[PDB]
Amino acid sequence: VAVERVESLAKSGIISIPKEYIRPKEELESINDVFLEEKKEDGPQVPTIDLKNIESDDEKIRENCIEELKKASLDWGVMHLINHGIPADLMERVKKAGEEFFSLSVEEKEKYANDQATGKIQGYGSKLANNASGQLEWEDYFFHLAYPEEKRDLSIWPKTPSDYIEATSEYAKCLRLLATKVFKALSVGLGLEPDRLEKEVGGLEELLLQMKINYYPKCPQPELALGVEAHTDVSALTFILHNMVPGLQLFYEGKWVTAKCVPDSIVMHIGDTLEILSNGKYKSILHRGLVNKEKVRISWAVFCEPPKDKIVLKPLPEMVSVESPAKFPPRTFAQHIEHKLFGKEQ
Ligand SMILES: O=C(O)CCC(=O)C(=O)O
Repeated sequence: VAVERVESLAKSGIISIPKEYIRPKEELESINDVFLEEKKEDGPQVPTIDLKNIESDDEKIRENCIEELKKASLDWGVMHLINHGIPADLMERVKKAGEEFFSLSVEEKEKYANDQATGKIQGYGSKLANNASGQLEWEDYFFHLAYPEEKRDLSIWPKTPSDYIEATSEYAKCLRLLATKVFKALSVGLGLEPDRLEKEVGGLEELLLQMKINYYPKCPQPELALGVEAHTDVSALTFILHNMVPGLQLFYEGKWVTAKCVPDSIVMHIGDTLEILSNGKYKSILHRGLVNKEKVRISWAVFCEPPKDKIVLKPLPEMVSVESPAKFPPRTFAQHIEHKLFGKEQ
């Protein structure tokens, strides 16, 4: 098998991108210049949610916060979080370390190569074609479990920069706390006990935090490819950071909306797991990522996922009734993932 990283292809001197990276004709019609799209202020915009009062002593103020979070989650399912409690310097340190790792040569990064054929999903890699089309996305990545700490395999984490492990682990611990805060607010939003949603996804002992650094090299024909294909996250919640280079787009009301870069914010997605549990109330929105020819884009996505086999995911009983039938049948996390593949594969 040949191993070709997009970064390599991006520096091979090609004037035109390979066929496998060009999207089908129908999809190309919706892809425009990300910088032009970013400028547009017409149409629905991704909501910005202020979490400053999420756990305020002032009941009225707190409920307002929770209500805003609930409304955005029920409508968009995606939002820019601000005053989320994660120190700005910590986020800056995480992004710096990520940029430094990817600044290494492809050859250096290959020392961390994952190996899907043997189940070693962690490490440096790129999406392998998984269906008849053979479609590929303009992206390279680094993937690894980040929390709980006892489940980590630190031996595969980048040794360059020297503080990768320190900054990343600190960031993971902080995100785990924020996740608990969001889960409680979302639980209350559904009229459930505060601790319900987090418990349903595994709690502190089984909920996993996976870190995926997405590297999008400059692309010569940016409008013919995608950094990330259109899809929904299967996680319960996803928290994302990026290097202030636009690219994220959301499929809202049948149109592709471009997310604007909000300083010090953290993008948060409601994932399939919460959408299933809430019986469709909280939305796991379809989204994709655009690349460009001017700047390298990098994003840091941490997926908060339930154990893959231990929990059967289905709408919670409180969310189902004769008038509100189940919008999803029961499936474990692993079975849901396979079912979505089965859909595209077929
Ligand atoms: O680059 C981004 O903004 C997010 C990438 C993404 O969709 C993912 O990691 O699932």
